[PDB]
Amino acid sequence: VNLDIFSNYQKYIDNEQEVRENIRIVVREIEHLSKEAQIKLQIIHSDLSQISAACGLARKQVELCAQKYQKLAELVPAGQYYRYSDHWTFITQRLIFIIALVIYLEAGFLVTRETVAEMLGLKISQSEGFHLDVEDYLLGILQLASELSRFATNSVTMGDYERSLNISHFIGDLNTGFRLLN
Amino acid sequence: VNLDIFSNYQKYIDNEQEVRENIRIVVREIEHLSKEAQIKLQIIHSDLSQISAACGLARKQVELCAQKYQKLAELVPAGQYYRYSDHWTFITQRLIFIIALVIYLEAGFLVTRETVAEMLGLKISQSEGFHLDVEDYLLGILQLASELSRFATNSVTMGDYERSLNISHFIGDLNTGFRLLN
Amino acid sequence: VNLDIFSNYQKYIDNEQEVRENIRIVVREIEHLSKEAQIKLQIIHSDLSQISAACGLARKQVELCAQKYQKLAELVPAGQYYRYSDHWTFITQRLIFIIALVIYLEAGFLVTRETVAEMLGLKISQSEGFHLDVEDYLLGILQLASELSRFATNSVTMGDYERSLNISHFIGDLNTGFRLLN
Amino acid sequence: VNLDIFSNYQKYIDNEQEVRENIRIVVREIEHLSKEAQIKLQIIHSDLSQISAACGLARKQVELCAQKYQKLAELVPAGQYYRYSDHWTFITQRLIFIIALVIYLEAGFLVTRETVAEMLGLKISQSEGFHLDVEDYLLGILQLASELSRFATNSVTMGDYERSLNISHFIGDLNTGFRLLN
Repeated sequence: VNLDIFSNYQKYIDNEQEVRENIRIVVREIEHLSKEAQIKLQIIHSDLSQISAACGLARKQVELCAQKYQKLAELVPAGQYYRYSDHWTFITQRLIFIIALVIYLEAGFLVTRETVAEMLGLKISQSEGFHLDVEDYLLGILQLASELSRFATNSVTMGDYERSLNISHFIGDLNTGFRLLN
Repeated sequence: VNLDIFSNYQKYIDNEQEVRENIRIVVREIEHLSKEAQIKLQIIHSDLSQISAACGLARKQVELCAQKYQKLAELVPAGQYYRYSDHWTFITQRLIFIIALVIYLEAGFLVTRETVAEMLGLKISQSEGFHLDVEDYLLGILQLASELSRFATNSVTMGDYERSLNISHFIGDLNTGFRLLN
Repeated sequence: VNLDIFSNYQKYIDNEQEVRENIRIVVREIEHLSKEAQIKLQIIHSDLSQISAACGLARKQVELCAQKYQKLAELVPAGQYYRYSDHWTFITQRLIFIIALVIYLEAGFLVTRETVAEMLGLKISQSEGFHLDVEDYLLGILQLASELSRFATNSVTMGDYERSLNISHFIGDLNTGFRLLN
Repeated sequence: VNLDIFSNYQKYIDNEQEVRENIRIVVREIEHLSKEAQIKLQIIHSDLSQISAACGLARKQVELCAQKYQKLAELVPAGQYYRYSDHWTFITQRLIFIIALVIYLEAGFLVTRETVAEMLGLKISQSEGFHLDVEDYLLGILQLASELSRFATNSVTMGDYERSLNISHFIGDLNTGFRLLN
């Protein structure tokens, strides 16, 4: 029954505290930066002309927090990504989403994971460094379908019927895409 | 410490297990008749010509479980509707949904709470008898707007571009309706 | 699609926000008077001589919020007790607990539901008026058995071996009481 | 919009399925084995003489599933413990608990993490192999306090007062132990 065995877990528990503390800080920047991209991209729902303006704005915020993922990547020790990966999972997914929509609005195709990683400045695999997880990518893409679902509908409201129709096609391919999996 | 205020609670906790249980049996059937109505309504996504036949069979279930909500209404005592409502909330919502989908397919307008009641054999207000809550109505409709979002897409996949565009107008208007609520 | 069944629901959803909100204000105070009663009852763990003084101050809060359950009872309409009970369940349970701890410290026997009512200014049964549910009583007691488990230990830490042994007899009997329930 | 990008995630999603599948199988053995240790150790609450019999029984089950953790440890790839660590976290914690109680019943002191690891045949650190996590250890020990809380009380019921008193002392040291942390 030694307090001695609780004594030297005073230093571990204390240091883990402070690791999780800094991870939480950098992660909360990226949240804030992201959020302002996400808010601007909202305008597509009401002013159609604004797309180019919002995509350039989004694009710039992404690059602003590709830098933060650099700082984050060095606070994560060794091979212990999935110990803390909880703290940046949601954020990463919203970003995948943002990029995917930006690239759809620009060129009308689905961004590959590789590119999302490249734009964010992260790796394609576990091995060579702080990476971008397939499940995250897939879940971000999944948000996309739901967002364009809304956009297909506001396009009819803003009487751009032809566009609304295309959106629908694309969402169709995402759904077939997903059923390949289930 | 008296082992008797405990003896006179096991006779209550027993009695309650029975009420709660009989409530469960009835719902489990409503649970079952609706799932079959909803499973048939599935087809509208793949073979547009089945709409009529599907709407027939849905409308037949709905009334076959307006009857079950009968037996259910005579198992809830006094004014304890809300003490057990947890047991049939989600079930009711899905029905509102089915009915609402059904009338939409048929006449292309949004059902009123007032009718979903009539069709089910429930009262509009608490007073009168077993009733249909305004909150459960709106989440029923919230669900429809999501299911229509899907159909509007699959409509593009089956090449009924004209129809897809209509569903969107409607979804469009439902959103205006919800916005007016916060 | 009618934007008016939506206009006549915002007047309901408003009215409900108000009921729900005023229910919240009253509880938040009961929430506050109890936490202070419970925060004082803390001392029994560290300085056994304070028991009397603590029990005094607890018994003073309890009655100071038998009054608040007054104002609360005139905000719940009709027989919608269970529609809102979610707002005061956890609060009530902690009170039952405090009172039950209080009478135990004083006379060393288990209070009956019947008294916790009287002390609070609630009725035994649904009929009569705003009431004290049998389930909330038992979880109140379940809590006491956990809090006594602690005290029984701290009693060993302050060297009142005789007392520690008594608390255990009591906890012992409460378990027999609960076992008789499943 | 390529199905081609969903096509080659057919093989990853498929392989991860099957990894998680086998991890889930070995993990479910250890659950079953554990459980029967946990069930036998229950007798301490009623027949005091049985301790030696239960501790030997527990001890044998532990060694039986130190072997399974061997099989599990090779199904976990590379440095990806914390990817799957969710599947065996609870199980590990119950085991720490079991060992800790077995060693308390035998010799009356608190098992160090090192020993629990040694008995289970796992490592003390991240680095040199499949390991036993400090937080798990700590949470298992935490179960212990709650279990002995019950045991302190049944000892009074079986009129072994002197023992009940010791238990309480020990629980006291666990609590002081924990507050060093909070």
